[PDB]
Amino acid sequence: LKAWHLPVAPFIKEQQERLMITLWLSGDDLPPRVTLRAEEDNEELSLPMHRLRQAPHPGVVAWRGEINLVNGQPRRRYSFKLLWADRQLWFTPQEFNRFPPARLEQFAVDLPDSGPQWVADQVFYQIFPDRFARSQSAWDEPLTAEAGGSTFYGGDLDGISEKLPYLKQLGVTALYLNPVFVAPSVHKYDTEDYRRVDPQFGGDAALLRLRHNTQKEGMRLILDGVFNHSGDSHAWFDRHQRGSGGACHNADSPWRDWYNFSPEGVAHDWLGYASLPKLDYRSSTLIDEIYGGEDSVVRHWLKAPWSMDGWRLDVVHMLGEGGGARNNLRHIAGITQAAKLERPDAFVFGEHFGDARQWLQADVEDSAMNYRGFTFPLWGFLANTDISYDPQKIDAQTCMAWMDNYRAGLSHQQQLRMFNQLDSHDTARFKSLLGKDVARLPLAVVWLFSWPGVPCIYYGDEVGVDGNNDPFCRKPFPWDPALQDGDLLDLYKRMSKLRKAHQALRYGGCQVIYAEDNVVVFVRVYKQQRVLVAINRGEACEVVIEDSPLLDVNGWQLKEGAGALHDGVLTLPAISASVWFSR
Amino acid sequence: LKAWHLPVAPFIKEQQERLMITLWLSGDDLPPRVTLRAEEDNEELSLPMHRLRQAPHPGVVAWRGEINLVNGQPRRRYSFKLLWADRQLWFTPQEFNRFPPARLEQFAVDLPDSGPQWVADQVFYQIFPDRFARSQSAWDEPLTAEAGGSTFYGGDLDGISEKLPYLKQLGVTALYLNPVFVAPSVHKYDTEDYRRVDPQFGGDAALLRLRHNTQKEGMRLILDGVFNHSGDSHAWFDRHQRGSGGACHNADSPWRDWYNFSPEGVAHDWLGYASLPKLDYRSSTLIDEIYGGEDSVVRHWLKAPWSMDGWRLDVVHMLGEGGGARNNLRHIAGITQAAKLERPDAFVFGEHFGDARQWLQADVEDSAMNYRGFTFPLWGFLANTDISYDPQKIDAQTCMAWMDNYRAGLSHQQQLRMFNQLDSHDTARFKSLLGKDVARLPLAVVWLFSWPGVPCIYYGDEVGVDGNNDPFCRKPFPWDPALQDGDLLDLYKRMSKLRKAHQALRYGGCQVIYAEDNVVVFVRVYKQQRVLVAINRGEACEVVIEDSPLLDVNGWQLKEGAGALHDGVLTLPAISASVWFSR
Ligand SMILES: OC[C@H]1O[C@H](O)[C@H](O)[C@@H](O)[C@@H]1O
Ligand SMILES: OC[C@H]1O[C@H](O)[C@H](O)[C@@H](O)[C@@H]1O
Repeated sequence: LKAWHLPVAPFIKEQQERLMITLWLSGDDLPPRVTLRAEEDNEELSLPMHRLRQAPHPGVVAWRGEINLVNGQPRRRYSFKLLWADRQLWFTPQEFNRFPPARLEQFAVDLPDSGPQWVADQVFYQIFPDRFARSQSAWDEPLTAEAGGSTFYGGDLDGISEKLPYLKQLGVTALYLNPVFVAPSVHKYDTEDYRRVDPQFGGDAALLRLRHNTQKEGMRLILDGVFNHSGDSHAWFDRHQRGSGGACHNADSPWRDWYNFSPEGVAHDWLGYASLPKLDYRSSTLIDEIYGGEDSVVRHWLKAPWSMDGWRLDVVHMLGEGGGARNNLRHIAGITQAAKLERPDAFVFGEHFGDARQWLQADVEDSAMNYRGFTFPLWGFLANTDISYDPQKIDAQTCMAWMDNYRAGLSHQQQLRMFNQLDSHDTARFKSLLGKDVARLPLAVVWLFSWPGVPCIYYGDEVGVDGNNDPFCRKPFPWDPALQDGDLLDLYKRMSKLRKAHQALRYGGCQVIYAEDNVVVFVRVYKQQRVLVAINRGEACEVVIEDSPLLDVNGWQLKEGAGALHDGVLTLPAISASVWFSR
Repeated sequence: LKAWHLPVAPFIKEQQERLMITLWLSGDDLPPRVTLRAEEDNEELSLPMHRLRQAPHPGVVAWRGEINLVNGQPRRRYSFKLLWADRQLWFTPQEFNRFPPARLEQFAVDLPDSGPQWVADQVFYQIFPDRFARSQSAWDEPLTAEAGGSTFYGGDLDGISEKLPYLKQLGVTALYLNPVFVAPSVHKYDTEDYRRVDPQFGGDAALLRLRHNTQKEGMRLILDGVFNHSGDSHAWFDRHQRGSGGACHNADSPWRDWYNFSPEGVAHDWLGYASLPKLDYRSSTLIDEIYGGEDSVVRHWLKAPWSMDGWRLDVVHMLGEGGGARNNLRHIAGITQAAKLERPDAFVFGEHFGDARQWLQADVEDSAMNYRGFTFPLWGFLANTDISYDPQKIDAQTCMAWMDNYRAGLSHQQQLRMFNQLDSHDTARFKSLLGKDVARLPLAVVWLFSWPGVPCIYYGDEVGVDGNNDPFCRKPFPWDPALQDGDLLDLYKRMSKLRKAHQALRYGGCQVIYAEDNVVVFVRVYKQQRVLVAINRGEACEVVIEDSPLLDVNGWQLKEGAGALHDGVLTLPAISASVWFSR
């Protein structure tokens, strides 16, 4: 018995106030009835399906049902209940299930979709401001472990402005900046003033120019939002009594209850770092200052003249009351809600090194840095390591069971805006993590642009910057092309063009077709278009692709890599990734 | 490779401000390191484990780690990360995992536990008031389909009071009553007045007496709370203009915005029943009336003189704003929070025919009617049917994968207070659902008292009342012992005594030991005590129980059923359930 469904055309179609759902089956003992299990206002519904007269593909029986759209919440969850005379079988995002699927692991489509619909059309680039580019108004000194992280190399926002032509050439359409607000460090997560841009990066005037220049170049701009904790030099806290009524040293301070102090008097902070005291969101004035008020920090940078496109929320998972994460979900929801009040299409996403599904499944934020659903699966399958740099021996089966299990908790629209990257300012460079297997790096780059989600390049990844974890992953960008991997740069350029060109790489469903040992093969699917991606992490090999109605096309045009598809046989060279378009 | 862990002593121990966690392993290629993955304030933690010198059981290596308890939220989630030189393996509530488990499917223990700790010590009994017993101040007429459901047979609350000796003999310690407030129907979910008890059931005076009599007999009392919708005869709505300013027929009504009326003017209601208009929780006055105010309905019946022990929340999953379930989780949380303000140990649980995990995993309620986690697994494995009375062919493997998958989303303390029952006033009688397989009924009864959770008898189940779905599952209770299955009655009596006697049936962990085809075997585990339960749904058979360190005891004393355990061989008669205690 076989089944196919993806939460996208040609399988679904909105028509008047109805969502038409289509399921494909094939086999010797086909169920005489199929129930479409849908949900309206959390109530499970048994909607009957009827067999269509016309076979969509050779040997394929199609069933159709309908979800009434006038009632219910925007997120439409559903799955398929196959019924024989004596038994039942569920069809789900994770294949067949002998017992009912989790409600939160069904197929799901957001109709109406109130999310930030521009995110799926973007190529993102993350910039650590000090290490990217100096404006026109020493840079090669090697980063050390003692000093690296306290050393300013002097990049600024005008430097970013001046490099916009390079970033457009690369294919970038959106910037995510690390913290830019006034703060004593080079990274600036120890916020001193949420209202002013640090002069070291060019101050307010330079961020105004960057907003203008990105606007003019059609590029989005996201700022790093640090609200779990403040800096210990902030006027609110003020470790060093640079002011009169700080919270650290005055019981009568207007902000004494914006922090939690123990019975002994030690402030609660972030993972033991005393320069990052944690903000106590029990206090209703702190709530008004961060997101509740009309000119709260969250809304301030989203209205004119700043008009930023959204927020990356630092340490999103620990923000809360009383020195810990109590009432975290409510407060992240409040931040996101405040952001959308100011700008309805604001993109709000959270830093989640761990499992973000509970946050995303309650819709408290649009998206997450997809470390669990994308990054660490690739670290393990490709680089034999993981978040703790513990050894990892997982094959294609396991890698794709993992990636597909995570996605299953997410609607199609949520999947398309997940923030996928290979590394960041808080990890070792992926190129370094590969060690002797560095030839696998182009495979990751292709995967990054073809897996559902929006891709984000970590600055310098594209020209082959390497290095170990913080501080060594914050190397200065090498603008000397003699220090640049130009072949790798071109791969990023070509992939962003493939993604810009083909709707299925931005809007399409995703079906893993083959996942065994060293080879992953999946197809993106949108209307009549198909994009096939074959990844081979090991020696050269041949693989048989079973006749599949998802691949029933006029023909295949190879677009990247040296793989070859003929009569259902994929010939894959050693350590390769290939992409085909259907013609 | 083998592993054992249950979220209970002897595997965990609280000591000063530390939670000691112990893992057992056994095999030829044991990991040289084990990391205890724990979580503090949603931040994943790598806590190292150390090998204990003393083997807890033959051939078993024990690892130990610690969770610091002074920081973090009460719910302590954790799992085990086994590390070799080249690879890792996760150990979880659902056995071994090759990729990381879901955060919300780890082991979990609530320390401190602020839940209603009395629930785990209870045996519940659900009474449909009209059909249970008439007070001392016709009953055999068969229920029909035309009239049944509009016919009053005349049971009342004094009848319940008068039958308390019978219920104590049965082993009952807690009552769950169906709606008792003023309303025109026999079932009374069409609430007319939340402040008064319907005279047909004996009025306010009779519920006062029942509260006194249950108090005096050491019994808990839960009322049915109907807050998703009101009755259409309520003064707030008032379909029939029995008052001056109802919402249905007055745009200026003080409660016009407590309901949602379409552009055409049709009120939103429950699943198309016009006598149950849905309450619009966008309105801040409705919120104050139901749970926000000091004398809101939710708190009213929890303080003196009523002092009820909690609330069963009808249609908990659809309550919300705007005619649907928008902001449902916030409002259920508000109801529960209001209840605990009035009585800190109030038991609040929701009617969930579907998957309740998102509600329970956000702690918006203490528990749920465990239809998904308990009832429907038994309907399928034992009676070949399911919630829709669709055929079901699942074996022991599938049945236990299903039951253990659901539990995995729940902490140990949550599992112990899940509201388990075999049927209710909204289902066919389980005895009828068995059809020709009615000999399996005693198996379900044993299972109901030995699976983690609090058991709830549906009135009359214990003497063999049968019947089909609503209205035929609301037969009058047969007080004529000639119409009573006395053998079945005695089984309930003995099981409640086993549960009252043995801590592991109330507080213990649960490990499925064998689940193949027709046989399920599991053990409840608490400190040094063990309760072994073997269920055989088919013909008589013998089953080998592998040597297991969970079963390494002084000896086994058979307590119920005719099964026999000797030298690791279970001899199980056809269609039987057996229970042993460790001595
Ligand atoms: O938010 C974390 C930031 O501060 C931390 O202390 C790290 O050491 C630093 O590298 C990082 O930029
Ligand atoms: O809440 C549901 C109640 O009303 C429904 O209309 C049913 O028909 C009735 O049997 C039940 O008691």
